[PDB]
Amino acid sequence: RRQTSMTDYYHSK
Amino acid sequence: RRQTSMTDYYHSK
Amino acid sequence: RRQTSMTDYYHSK
Amino acid sequence: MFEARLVQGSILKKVLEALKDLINEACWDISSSGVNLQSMDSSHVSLVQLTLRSEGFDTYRCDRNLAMGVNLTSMSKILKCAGNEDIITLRAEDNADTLALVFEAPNQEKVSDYEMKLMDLDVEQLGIPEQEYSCVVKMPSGEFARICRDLSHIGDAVVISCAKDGVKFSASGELGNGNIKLSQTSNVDKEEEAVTIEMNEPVQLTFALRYLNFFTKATPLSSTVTLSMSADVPLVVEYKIADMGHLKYYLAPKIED
Amino acid sequence: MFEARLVQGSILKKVLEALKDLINEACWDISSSGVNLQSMDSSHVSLVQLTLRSEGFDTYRCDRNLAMGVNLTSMSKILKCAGNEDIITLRAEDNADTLALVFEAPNQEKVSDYEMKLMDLDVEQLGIPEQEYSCVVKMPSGEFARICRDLSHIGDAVVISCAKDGVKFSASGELGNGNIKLSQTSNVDKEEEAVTIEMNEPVQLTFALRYLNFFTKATPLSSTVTLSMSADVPLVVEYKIADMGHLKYYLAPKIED
Amino acid sequence: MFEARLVQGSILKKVLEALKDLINEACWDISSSGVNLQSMDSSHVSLVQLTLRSEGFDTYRCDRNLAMGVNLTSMSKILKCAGNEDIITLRAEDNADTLALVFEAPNQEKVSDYEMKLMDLDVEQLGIPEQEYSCVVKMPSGEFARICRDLSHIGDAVVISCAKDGVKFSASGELGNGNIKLSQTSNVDKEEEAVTIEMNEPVQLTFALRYLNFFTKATPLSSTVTLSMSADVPLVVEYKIADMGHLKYYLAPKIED
Repeated sequence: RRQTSMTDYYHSK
Repeated sequence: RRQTSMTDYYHSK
Repeated sequence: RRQTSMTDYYHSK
Repeated sequence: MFEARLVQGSILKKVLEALKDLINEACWDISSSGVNLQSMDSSHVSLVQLTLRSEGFDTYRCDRNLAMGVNLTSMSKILKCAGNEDIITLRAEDNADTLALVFEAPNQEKVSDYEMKLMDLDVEQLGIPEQEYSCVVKMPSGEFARICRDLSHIGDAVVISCAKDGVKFSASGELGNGNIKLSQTSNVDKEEEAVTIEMNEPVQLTFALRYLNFFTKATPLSSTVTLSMSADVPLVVEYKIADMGHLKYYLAPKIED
Repeated sequence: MFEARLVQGSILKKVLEALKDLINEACWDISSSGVNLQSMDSSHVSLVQLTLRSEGFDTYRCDRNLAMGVNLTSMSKILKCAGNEDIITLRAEDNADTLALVFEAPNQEKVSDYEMKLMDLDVEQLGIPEQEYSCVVKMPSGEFARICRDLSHIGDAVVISCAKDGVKFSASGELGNGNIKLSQTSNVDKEEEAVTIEMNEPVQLTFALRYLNFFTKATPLSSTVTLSMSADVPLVVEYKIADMGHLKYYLAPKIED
Repeated sequence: MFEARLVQGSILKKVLEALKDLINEACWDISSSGVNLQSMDSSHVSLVQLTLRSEGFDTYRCDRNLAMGVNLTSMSKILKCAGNEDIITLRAEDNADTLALVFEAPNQEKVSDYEMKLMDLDVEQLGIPEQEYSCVVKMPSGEFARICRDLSHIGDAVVISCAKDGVKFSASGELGNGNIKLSQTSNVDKEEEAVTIEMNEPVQLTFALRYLNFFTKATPLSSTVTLSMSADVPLVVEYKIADMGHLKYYLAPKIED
């Protein structure tokens, strides 16, 4: 019921 | 000089 | 720096 | 419960392409004889009649007669998801709240199941008498499609004159006028390639080209098309779906007072 | 009375496709030598000159010289209704209020007659001198079309540099710049496949790519194109219509003060 | 100074077509190992990772590591000006203010030089761990593209269920629902034509079809596609660029609370 983002799984760096 | 309808020729049923 | 016309080269006739 | 299995799925696809742009919603009459459909377009100027006989399907079973209201855009969307070589099976329950379409791909690892919602439609249906027409033209369907498309460049209306030796198509607009004369085929080698006219009395009628260009979307169904004309009776444009049934388009003419 | 019968009707079709998008209306000069046409586009930046010699038609007859004002969009619409293998006959009466086009199909059961209304046009026509150009490039027409289309992605203007060993095409825009260098063909096997340059003095000129992309619509008429350039004289882009005549596009250059 | 010469230029073209519509700007990491690229789309729902190894180019030389900010629309415009059989050479100076692309045509008389302006970009890049996935599907890339396109007719989201014997794709919308079941290939003749599943635990996830239809633009790069799925981890869609590297698309799933 919610579209997740790539940042919900992987850290930026 | 006039566009006719299918109902001008055939009955609905 | 300027688009010329065909009439800049040839006479009309 | 209704279930029909058709090996040549492409036919169904072509049928829906021949209908989806002319009419949005239609009632499908399922009976032991087969599938039947009739609907006028929104303007009531034209009518579509489809017949797919039970003998034409690879398997056919109908327990009780059914009437399935179908949005044709949705059904065409579903059928574009089928391949031309798929085996297509239609199925419906006794209550028939939805219609199921099963596509068995020619890859033999892919089976697709679609469930299209049905609705209850109140469609105006007409009584079409079986009659003999004063003039009947049989010609290649592609030639007819090209003629209608070409004359749509010249004007909005086409005058069809069916005579003993041939048939003429006339258009006129702001830019001028045009006439295409197809003479009766003199050397009839391939019956599919010939123009043949059966006449009792010559007929001459005027029609709207937009509807005819909707009709010609049935061209992939048949290599030939038959045009049936009588005076002040709507024209019939018939494409036979080989060994199964037909699709007939009726067009009301433009009549001078 | 004017009447000309052309077996390869496709040529006429291609001609109209090469003109209809650049100019809307044009005067056709019919004489015993043949058909001639000249028109600037609406902006006067370019000019089109068409010549179809009488010797190129299968039959040609012109009694008195005629000047037929033609809306080219209408004529292109009429000619799309012709097949590539049709025999096309043009005919006009002595007073010539309209122009008749007769298409005889390769099915031998179909003949079409179109009557295009003509109008009286006051067109500005220029005196084009016959002259020798400082640089002449002959190349495949398709290569030239691809070059103009490709460089239209890079910028709006193209700099053509005709030199002794080859010709370069340059474009620049916000995203950067590009240069295409076609060297003179070293192994000239097929004259149609070769790039040949005849030079007196090297020439370098700037042109608008939109007009060139209109010009390249004549590509189906010829396998080769010839570009003629002199300093501060409009460029000539020539497509020969084999054994009948030519189509020449003149483009005024962009000149720095 | 960086210089890489690639004989099969078509690959580069296909790569840019596989990227230009998903992301507008991207940083290209040039190193002695080769070319690398990583970028999320504007919405951060998906990510693209491209790897082109130095061993895959006909010649490769990188002195110092480079980071070239590229507008991908401009680069795709430049590469459309290349032919599928061109030899494409990329070159950049030590300071690298621009990137040069040299296309050597298979006509051997045409060489093109393009200079694309580069810019300094601050891109958000993610740490993608190397991991083992609970379910891996390998299938023909064209079949996958057709499935995503077809199900986009039925609904906006697709549920992918990877199981032991096969994989199912589900869509639902206003008009109804659909399911495509690809069973594991029973007669694996051509490895490129087969559906193979390697499973540890069955996986079931929901994804947005718009992003998948962007992903499938990489179909010309590979005859097969691999989908990697674990529970509540973004899916990986992998196209191998033969003997050179790969393009991987990561898609965050739609998760129920």
